[PDB]
Amino acid sequence: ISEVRGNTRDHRTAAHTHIKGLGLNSSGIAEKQAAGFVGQCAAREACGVVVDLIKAHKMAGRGVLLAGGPGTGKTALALAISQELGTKIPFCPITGSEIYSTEVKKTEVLMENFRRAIGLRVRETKDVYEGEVTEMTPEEAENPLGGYGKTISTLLIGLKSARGQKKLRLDPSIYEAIQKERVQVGDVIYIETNTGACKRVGRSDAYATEFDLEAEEYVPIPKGEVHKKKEIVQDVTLHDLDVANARPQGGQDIISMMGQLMKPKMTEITDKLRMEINKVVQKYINQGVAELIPGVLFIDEAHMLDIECFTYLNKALESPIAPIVVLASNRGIATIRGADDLKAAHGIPPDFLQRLLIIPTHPYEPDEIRRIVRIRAQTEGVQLTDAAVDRVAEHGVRISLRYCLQLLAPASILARVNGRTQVDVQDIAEAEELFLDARRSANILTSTGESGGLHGFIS
Amino acid sequence: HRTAAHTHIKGLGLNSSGIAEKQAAGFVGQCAAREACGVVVDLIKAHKMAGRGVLLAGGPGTGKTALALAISQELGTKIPFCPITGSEIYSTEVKKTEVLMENFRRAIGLRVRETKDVYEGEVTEMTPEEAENPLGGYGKTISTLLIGLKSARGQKKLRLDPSIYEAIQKERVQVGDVIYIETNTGACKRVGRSDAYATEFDLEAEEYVPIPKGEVHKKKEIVQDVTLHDLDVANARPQGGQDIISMMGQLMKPKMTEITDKLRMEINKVVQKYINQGVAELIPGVLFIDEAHMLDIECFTYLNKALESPIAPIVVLASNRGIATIRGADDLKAAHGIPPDFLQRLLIIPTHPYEPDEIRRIVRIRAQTEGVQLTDAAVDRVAEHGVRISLRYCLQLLAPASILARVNGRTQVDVQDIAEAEELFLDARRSANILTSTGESGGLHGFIS
Amino acid sequence: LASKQNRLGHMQIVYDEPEDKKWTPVHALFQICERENPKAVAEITTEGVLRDLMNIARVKYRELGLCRLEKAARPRASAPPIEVVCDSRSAVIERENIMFHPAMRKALFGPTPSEIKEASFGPRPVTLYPPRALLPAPDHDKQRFTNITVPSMAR
Amino acid sequence: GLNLIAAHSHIRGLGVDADTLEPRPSSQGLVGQEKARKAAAVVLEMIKQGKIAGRAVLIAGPPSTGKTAIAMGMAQSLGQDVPFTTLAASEIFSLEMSKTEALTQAFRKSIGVRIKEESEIMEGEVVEIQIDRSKQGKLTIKTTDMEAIYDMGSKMIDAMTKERVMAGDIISIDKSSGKITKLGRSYARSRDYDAMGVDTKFLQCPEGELQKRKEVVHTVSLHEIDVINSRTQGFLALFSGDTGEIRSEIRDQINTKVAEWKEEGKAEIVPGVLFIDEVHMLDIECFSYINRALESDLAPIVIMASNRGVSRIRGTDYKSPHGLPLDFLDRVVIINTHPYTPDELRQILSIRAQEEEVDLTPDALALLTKIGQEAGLRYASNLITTSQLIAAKRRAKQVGVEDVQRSFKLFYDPARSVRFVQESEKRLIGNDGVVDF
Amino acid sequence: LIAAHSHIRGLGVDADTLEPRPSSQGLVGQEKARKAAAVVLEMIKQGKIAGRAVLIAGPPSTGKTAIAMGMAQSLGQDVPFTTLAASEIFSLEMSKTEALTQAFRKSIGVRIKEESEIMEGEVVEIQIDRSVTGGAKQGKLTIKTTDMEAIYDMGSKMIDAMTKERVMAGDIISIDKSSGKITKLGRSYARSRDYDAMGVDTKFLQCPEGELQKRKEVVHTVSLHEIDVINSRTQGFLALFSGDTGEIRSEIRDQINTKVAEWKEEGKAEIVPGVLFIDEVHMLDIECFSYINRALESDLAPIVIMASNRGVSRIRGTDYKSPHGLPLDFLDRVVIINTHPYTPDELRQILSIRAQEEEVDLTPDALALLTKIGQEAGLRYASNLITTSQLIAAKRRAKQVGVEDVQRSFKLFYDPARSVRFVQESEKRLIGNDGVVDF
Ligand SMILES: Nc1ncnc2c1ncn2[C@@H]1O[C@H](COP(=O)(O)OP(=O)(O)O)[C@@H](O)[C@H]1O
Ligand SMILES: Nc1ncnc2c1ncn2[C@@H]1O[C@H](COP(=O)(O)OP(=O)(O)O)[C@@H](O)[C@H]1O
Ligand SMILES: Nc1ncnc2c1ncn2[C@@H]1O[C@H](COP(=O)(O)OP(=O)(O)O)[C@@H](O)[C@H]1O
Ligand SMILES: Nc1ncnc2c1ncn2[C@@H]1O[C@H](COP(=O)(O)OP(=O)(O)O)[C@@H](O)[C@H]1O
Repeated sequence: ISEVRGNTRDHRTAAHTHIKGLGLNSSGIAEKQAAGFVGQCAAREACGVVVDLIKAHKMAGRGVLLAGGPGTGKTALALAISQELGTKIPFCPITGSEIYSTEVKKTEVLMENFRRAIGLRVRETKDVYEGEVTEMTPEEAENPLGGYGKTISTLLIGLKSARGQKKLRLDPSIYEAIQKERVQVGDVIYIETNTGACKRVGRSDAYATEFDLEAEEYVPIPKGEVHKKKEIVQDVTLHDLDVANARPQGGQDIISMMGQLMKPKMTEITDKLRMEINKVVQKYINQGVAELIPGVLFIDEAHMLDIECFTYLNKALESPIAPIVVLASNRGIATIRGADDLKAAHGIPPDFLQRLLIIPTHPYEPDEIRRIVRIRAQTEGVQLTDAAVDRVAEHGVRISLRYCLQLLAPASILARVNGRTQVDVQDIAEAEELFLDARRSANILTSTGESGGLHGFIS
Repeated sequence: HRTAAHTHIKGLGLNSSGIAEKQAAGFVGQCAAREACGVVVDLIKAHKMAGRGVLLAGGPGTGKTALALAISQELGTKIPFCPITGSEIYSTEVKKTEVLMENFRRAIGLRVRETKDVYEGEVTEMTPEEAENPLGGYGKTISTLLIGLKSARGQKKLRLDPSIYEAIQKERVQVGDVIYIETNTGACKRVGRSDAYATEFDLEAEEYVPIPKGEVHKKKEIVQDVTLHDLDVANARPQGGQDIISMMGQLMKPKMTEITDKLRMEINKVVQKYINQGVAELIPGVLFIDEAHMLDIECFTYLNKALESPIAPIVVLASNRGIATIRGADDLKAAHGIPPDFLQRLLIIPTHPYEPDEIRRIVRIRAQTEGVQLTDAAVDRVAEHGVRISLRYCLQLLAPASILARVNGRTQVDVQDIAEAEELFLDARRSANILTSTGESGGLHGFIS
Repeated sequence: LASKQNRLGHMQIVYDEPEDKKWTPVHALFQICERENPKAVAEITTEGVLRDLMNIARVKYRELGLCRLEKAARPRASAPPIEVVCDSRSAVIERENIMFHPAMRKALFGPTPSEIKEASFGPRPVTLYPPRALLPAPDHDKQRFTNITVPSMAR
Repeated sequence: GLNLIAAHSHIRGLGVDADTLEPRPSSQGLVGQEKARKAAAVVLEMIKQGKIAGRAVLIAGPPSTGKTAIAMGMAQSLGQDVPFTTLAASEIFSLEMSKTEALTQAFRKSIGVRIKEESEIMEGEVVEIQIDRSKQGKLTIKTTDMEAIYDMGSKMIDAMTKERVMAGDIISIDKSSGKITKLGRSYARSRDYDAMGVDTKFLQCPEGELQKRKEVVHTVSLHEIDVINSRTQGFLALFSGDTGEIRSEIRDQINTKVAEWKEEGKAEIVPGVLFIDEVHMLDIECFSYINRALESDLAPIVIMASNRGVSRIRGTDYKSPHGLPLDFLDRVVIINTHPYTPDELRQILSIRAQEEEVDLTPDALALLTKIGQEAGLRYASNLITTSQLIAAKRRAKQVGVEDVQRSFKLFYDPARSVRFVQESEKRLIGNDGVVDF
Repeated sequence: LIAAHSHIRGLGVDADTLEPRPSSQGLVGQEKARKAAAVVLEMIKQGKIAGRAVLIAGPPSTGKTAIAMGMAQSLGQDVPFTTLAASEIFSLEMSKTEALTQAFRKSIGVRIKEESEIMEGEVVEIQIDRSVTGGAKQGKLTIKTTDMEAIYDMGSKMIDAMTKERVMAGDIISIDKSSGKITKLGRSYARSRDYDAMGVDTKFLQCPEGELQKRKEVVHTVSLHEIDVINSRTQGFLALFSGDTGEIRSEIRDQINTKVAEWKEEGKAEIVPGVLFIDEVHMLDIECFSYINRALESDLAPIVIMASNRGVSRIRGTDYKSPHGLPLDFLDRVVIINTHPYTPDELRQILSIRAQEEEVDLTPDALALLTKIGQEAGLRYASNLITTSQLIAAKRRAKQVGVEDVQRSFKLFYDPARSVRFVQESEKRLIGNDGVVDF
């Protein structure tokens, strides 16, 4: 049905597209201009130690702070850690202004994000009979029961997959499936092994024209095996276990068929449930079935959490099953949001700050901004001459780092509109007056915007 | 068998002429408060009360709530007594005036005779008889039954509505189950398989009971103790009967709602109809609001109209505050936190501090109440701590000093055990002194200021 | 919803091949959360090591004996809902069509045994408007949906 | 016909040259704001390219200068292909969902998923239901041109039974799913019955071939996919509004499957434009989330407007330029605007005249230009309607100097209302006391 | 795994004299507070005295939560121990006072004892009668041990459990008659060679001997909060897990208290009083203290142990200061135990315990440098340096950690004493309460 378009399968350029990893040695010493970064040596070495702590499974409730001013690379190090760990270890990048809800208390969304940050890998088996039914032929028993009519000892089913067919003898108590589910000749089913009750998936596609109008889903033949003995790795976060134990998904009554029919409400979870789930996960680890994998809860903008949240974070980090908490703060002496009394460093209370491995982040040298400009330019594909690179680096040193990385898109647009392929000095000198920074905007705002009048701003 | 903070109090200890005799029935001294509390108790037990204000002033640690437990043990079991606090009424479902009125109608009781009409039988033949059901979507509908109940003396063969059949059907009554159809609501609780079908080879773990003796149509009277708030909740969220509002209303989660003025007047007229039939007896009670200064001005506004009612229990307020600021509006200061308009309703009872011998008597009573025997020098030491530090600090130095006595093989508590427990366990004043002295500067070994 | 057989869970059981490129029907394309669900894969596994996590609340609720325990509290008063005393015939008909409303009662308790007989002796399979009894199972075995208790041979 | 002449009605697109990006002055309604319109044209040309994800473009300037006019010009000059979202900032402060989620849904609305397919539907009017009680049956359907007889086997006879299809209905069958959708009855059977029911609506007969197949281009948003997968019958929630804090795991599964559809060639992702009007109403608890949601691959090119000068930030107590925190202004780019010369004011009033089909004498236009220079645009544009109406009361075709002076005499501009307030302070309730004469 | 309180294995005092040992069971280096907590533990294990208040005051990073976990490990899994933090109470679902009332009533265990009836033996035949398209079920189960041969009947729930378990002929099952669970223990025959979808060959067990109907006396411990939730709602059970309990009225609690007293007198139940630990109580406002002071007035109140950090702080929801942030009408009721900052000869052995717990081997020069760092930055920086130096020594392939690894970790990760200076140096590229510049 759906028509496939044969176009180019490209991707989009975000602000952290060029980051591809930390770019370390085999000894941990960082190396400049590698895998996207430029400079920032000690922070990348410390983040490599953090990555090693996460992959070594010795972290059990640590905490890492990322200090440093705005526009210096904290979120860049966070995405570098998330791409260095891979995909099979969880990573939940919430912000500080995402714990404030209107259905639950704000010291609960934190705990649900902890449970989102922890993964659980389960290795199991799957034994199913599979495919389209060809025959449903019974077999009369050797000794019929007196007082009844038919007496059937073994029910035969011919299952035909897309590779090979097979006759199957079954216990006769598959009949209660077949009458209740209405399985006929030409309907793909699967028969499990632990119980053995077949459930119809649908009418096959080969019988999609015996009738004309009587239509349902016409699923194809299962293009695979007829006897799957396939093993499955399965990743479930503990948040998913908390939700599936708290609010059950599929029930058979009226009120649970109104619960999934009405809106799902976040509800607070009692601590006995979490204690029980931890006590049973730590038992299935000791049996040697499930692996616990801790992840990263990168709480960006950690100065938006007020003082009522760090108190809950102390309890939550003292739990025996907890991920790492990579905070990200870019404030100096700040007033904590909850208690408007104490002016503390970073917006973090002094009691909570002792738990944190504080990693600094330094400003950039005036000969590294141009290397970041070269990497960002060859990331987007926008090519440009060297004098243009020097002018963008001049704007980068004198104004901002995030502003010299945003004079590349309008310069490229004006370049390929003017009739060229590469960006020269003229296109950036023209695009620097169509897109003012914050500094010249505040200069126009104060100088020209004298006071509130007719042709004036509203202070 | 747990010694709480208030265990030795067994009453006010009053004479026949209403004169408080000191050191009697738990209290020590405190004459002018216990005589006034005896007057309040006999004001409760005379039923000429439709809202009177009794304030219990006095500083903390002087026994304001000891008088309240004395009143609650002097009234008796069959008189309602609702103790709350000032922080309990700030709810999240309803406005706090609703919680005030729910406590006011918790504090009024009613003693009602009822005549239940049970049909207590053993089910013999259960056969439905459906009626006509034309094309209307839902299909057939059972409309009539023929359940035969079989008691010990005289069976009966009765016919049922659809709703009482659904009451049966949501109980899973087979043939043989003894039941008891309650023909007031319509409810019918299965009791068990009758012993005529008894078999030790069983698996359902059923409860086998014999055939109920007597007539199958019994009729029995009981006495019930119901407050008016129970009637308010009963008529507000219905959970009786066999219709749909009263069945889908007990599967939902229960929520406190705002029982309005009209229901609170109609239930008053229904209760007056009960009293005029010579069945029910009204017994008003006490609302003890401890820590009344936590109530804000939006509550003292509503207590005026709540006490102007023709039926309203007596209020006993406790407030350990001096000149303080009312919680609601922060620009008028008053005594006790009570606003200066609401304070005129109150019959204010003072409470005075103690003496260095009354502390000795309270320490002796508390020691012989908990079960800790000790010597007189130790009693003098604890009374010295009671004079210097606090009253309810020196009472709490008896529970470690017993345990420490049992460390050293002793039975009675001597001077050494209290001299050690005064060093292990500290009060608030010396802890604040250590706090101010040691916590000089914030840093590594400092305190978060 | 009570008479709709779910099938998009089962697609994850059958159509589970890397060659099969995660086939979904186009008329059910946007129901993504209906399609990839770990519960459906969980209910198939040989060892129930995930089925013993998905409903551990019921197992802990049963193993604490919170069903067999005698019900300690009960409400002190009960009542029928308030009705309207309006003296027309239409008011009585509207009461017996709203406060009772036999469609919901039929949908809740189940089918008439006459309807069971005409649906189970017919020549062809036919559906039922309450396809099963939609009353929820009560979560307290000794005292279900009432308040009427009795002394306990225990005491 | 639910379309009346508002303030933003003459702006039919941005009105710049599409080749060399030269803002000619009087084109497509907009007049003489050449540098800001050039910058908006550069922004629009990097929107339609759709590669560069998650910029932020602030439009500062004084009031009554054209900040929402340029936004509506960018909205008109995209078409129905690329989405656009007009969200004023006070919409976010809700009481059912928090600020973070109600601002995430603003980003989830402005990214479309585009998918092209073939719809195998069958219209038709039922003529005769023929059921063979032997299972089989025959359905006779007609249109204005054709008539056919199709076989039926077992179960859609039961679907007809559950739908209660009589002879004369207009049924429609989606043969890729197989479910009968009764559209109503025909006008050829309105003569039959006399007292109709409630549910019956009459329709014309279907026209043309029975089997209609057509290639249709569906375009949904990511917010549609998020809300449909929220609960079971949750598709009506996006019309109703009965949704709340959607979990992050659902949005994660949905972004993974949209990436998978882009890999398999089923879907094409079309990034759009989020327009946050009057961004100074957001508090710091919202900018701390905007600074992170502009980082993902699935983020629209946000265009925001602002009025205020050095003002306080709501939620905190420190002044800042444009009412925005400086860690957010290090991230955005700013296009300043400028007030208007009288030569532009005259032709803007001429365009507002020809939009409202009101004829003006040149002396009235010069007087109205002087009034607009002395009071502003929003008062001068509100005098064209009043002068037309006063001319309609005295039955004159062309408005004149007399009608504009009458409209200036009756209604007050905001420049004189302040002198009216400060002239009589003893009667207006200032903060404490009223005299009441 | 290895959390921050996994080395602690109790409180570490004597049983006859309760003298504080200077080095015993993890909690090493403090004597006064551990002896006082031993006295509190002994009067909790007595269970008689109800409604006290213990306030573990002292500077941060001095082992207050360590003493709390030492009492938690010393009571075992018998007595309830609620680890409540003070910020959890501020809900939006329920009121602020009712969350405290639930937090008190979660810490009073009720220990009841009931008789169940368990079966045992080999299933000989199953007989299930089923209707067509909805209807009841009938069941006959023939089971045989080595002695008895019984033919039991079944109801609907037993068949719904049998078909869920797939109990075939020749299984060793054990049915609890009261609760109604089925646990297959194994088989006595082998797997048949006639059917395909049979299953997995289970453990080979023989036929059990003895009797069929055996009795068992099990012990079930529920908190009072679970009794409140199961007796407050008609059908809405399981809301004691998913936290959906809105409000429990006082008519329910005043009946459940009386019934628990009656169960106490009848010998049915036994009340085990417990511990409510409140971590960092200084976050609670005065509206909480005006209820906490009066909930400690009844026979069903737990012995509250709670921590604090603050000096003269202002109480939240008010306008004035007080020691520890607690009001002086509430500080009369409490009893304050002080803790002292540590000495370096104690920090040495604490870091030695923390190093031996995380399986890290050291050199004495590195331990001396580590103690020198821990003198100036507390334990909370030193333990992180231990783990970090372990992994840096693992990166450069060294057996034991050294001075160079500790210096590397000290160079990379700042202690807060240097991050404060890092804030105070560059104040122009950090957002204070004002603007910021960019180079
Ligand atoms: N070391 C680096 N190498 C390359 N680009 C960098 C580096 N550090 C920062 N950037 C760029 O600077 C931009 C802004 O940095 P950002 O991560 O926003 O700072 P912060 O983490 O303080 O918010 C990002 O787009 C990132 O691409
Ligand atoms: N007259 C008294 N006799 C014995 N004990 C008393 C007396 N007055 C006060 N107390 C003791 O004081 C303690 C606290 O009294 P309480 O009423 O709680 O003080 P407050 O009035 O501040 O509430 C109680 O444990 C009680 O034993
Ligand atoms: N260049 C222009 N040409 C024509 N009309 C304009 C122009 N600029 C603004 N306008 C008109 O002026 C009015 C005010 O613009 P608007 O953006 O609403 O001001 P503000 O930014 O104060 O909200 C709009 O109704 C618009 O129709
Ligand atoms: N006396 C001690 N014995 C063992 N470990 C201790 C001791 N004192 C502190 N610690 C360790 O130091 C850390 C801080 O103790 P903790 O009680 O969390 O401090 P705080 O009371 O400030 O929260 C804990 O992880 C604990 O392992």
